[PDB]
Amino acid sequence: MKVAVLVGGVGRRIGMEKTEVMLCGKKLIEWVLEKYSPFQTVFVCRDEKQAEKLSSRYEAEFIWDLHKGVGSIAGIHAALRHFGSCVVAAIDMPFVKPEVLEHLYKEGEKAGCDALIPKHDYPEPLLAYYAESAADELERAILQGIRKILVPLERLNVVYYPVEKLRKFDKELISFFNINTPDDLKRAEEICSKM
Ligand SMILES: [Ca+2]
Ligand SMILES: [Ca+2]
Repeated sequence: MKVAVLVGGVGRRIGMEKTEVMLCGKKLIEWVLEKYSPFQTVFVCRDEKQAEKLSSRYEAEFIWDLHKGVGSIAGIHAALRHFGSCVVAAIDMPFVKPEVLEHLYKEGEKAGCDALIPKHDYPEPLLAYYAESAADELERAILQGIRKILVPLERLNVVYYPVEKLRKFDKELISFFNINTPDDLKRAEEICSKM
C-alpha cells in the first residue's frame, strides 16, 4: 500500500507550522512519521525548501510539486506523479487508523475509480484513495488556478464511501479528527492523553 502524507499545511489559525505542533510532547511530523513508516510512504511538502528542512531532520522520502503548485490539490497531484495510486492522509489528522487506510486503498483499487472519498454529509478529500487516472484533472485545476478540490472531482469518476462503513475499523471515527484551530489543540491533547 502506497501512502502520501500531506505535510505542507501552514498552521495559520494555530500560529505555527503544523509539523512543529506539540501533541502529547511529540511534534506532529513525528506522529505521522511513526504511524506511516511501515508502508510505502512519501511525505508531500509545500515546496522543496520544506523538503530540505525536513529531510535534514528525518530519514524519510520528502517530495514536492515539481511545478511549484500550492495547496492540497498540488500535493495530491505530486504524489500521483511520483508513484501512482495511493491513499492520501493530511498531517492535520494525527489519529488516523492504518486499518481505515488499508481498507480505503483496497476498496479503492478494486472499485476501479479515479478516487474513493469517505463521506457522511460532506466528503473528506484529504483522507481518501486516488488513482493515477485522476492526476490529469487535478493538474488542470492547478494550472487553471483552482484551489477547490471539489471542482476537478466533479469531472472524475468518484466513489463516495459511506463513513459509516468505516466504523468497523474505527469505532469513533477518530481518524477524521482535524487540528486547525485553538479549540482543536485542546481537544487533541485530551484525546492523545486518554490513549
Ligand atoms: Ca495523461
Ligand atoms: Ca476543528
